[PDB]
Amino acid sequence: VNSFSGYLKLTDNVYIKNADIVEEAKKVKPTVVVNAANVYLKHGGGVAGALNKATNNAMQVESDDYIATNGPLKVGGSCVLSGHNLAKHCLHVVGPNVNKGEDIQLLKSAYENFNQHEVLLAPLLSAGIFGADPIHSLRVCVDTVRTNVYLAVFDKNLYDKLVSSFL
Ligand SMILES: O=C1CC[C@@H](c2ccccc2)N1Nc1ncnc2[nH]c3cc(F)ccc3c12
Repeated sequence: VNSFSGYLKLTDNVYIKNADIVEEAKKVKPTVVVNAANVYLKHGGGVAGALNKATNNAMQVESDDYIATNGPLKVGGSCVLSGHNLAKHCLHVVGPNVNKGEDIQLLKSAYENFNQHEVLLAPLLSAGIFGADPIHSLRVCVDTVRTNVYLAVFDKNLYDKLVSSFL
C-alpha cells in the first residue's frame, strides 16, 4: 500500500490521474518524481519549468552544477538528483523532442529508466511541448515500464481521451 489517491488503474502496474504533478508531488512527497528533462537540464517550460519553479530554482542550481561536472545527458537517458521540497529524488528523464527532430524510437529507451525505481510519480514522456502523441506515449509506458508508475496528466480533456482510448 502507498499514499497515491484517486488514480484509475490501467494495468497491473500503471495508474493515471488528471492532476498537476507539482501539486501531486507536494501532497504525496513520493520517493521519486520524474522530470520531463532535456539534455542540458535547462528547466525552462513545460513540466520541467513548473517543477523547477516549485523548488524556487534550487533544481536549476543543482542541475547547472551537474552539467558543469558531467556534460549533457543522452536523449533517452536520465540522472538522479535531489527532489528538493517535492520528493526524495528527482529522476530527470530525456524523452525525444519531436520539435527538435529526435527519433521517437528513443521513447522506449527513455521509459526504461523508470524500471530502476520501484515506484514513481511521472508525466507522460515526450508529451506536451516535446511534441509527441500522448496516446502513443501512454502505450509505450504501459509496454515498457514494469515498476509501479503513477502518471499525472495536467490537461483534463487529454486525460479523458487517454482513458477512453486506452486498449
Ligand atoms: O498534461 C500534460 C501531458 C503532456 C505533459 C507535458 C510534458 C512536457 C512538457 C509539457 C507538457 N503534460 N504536462 C503536465 N503534466 C503533469 N503535470 C503538469 N504540471 C504542469 C505545470 C505546468 F506549468 C505546465 C505543464 C504541466 C504538466
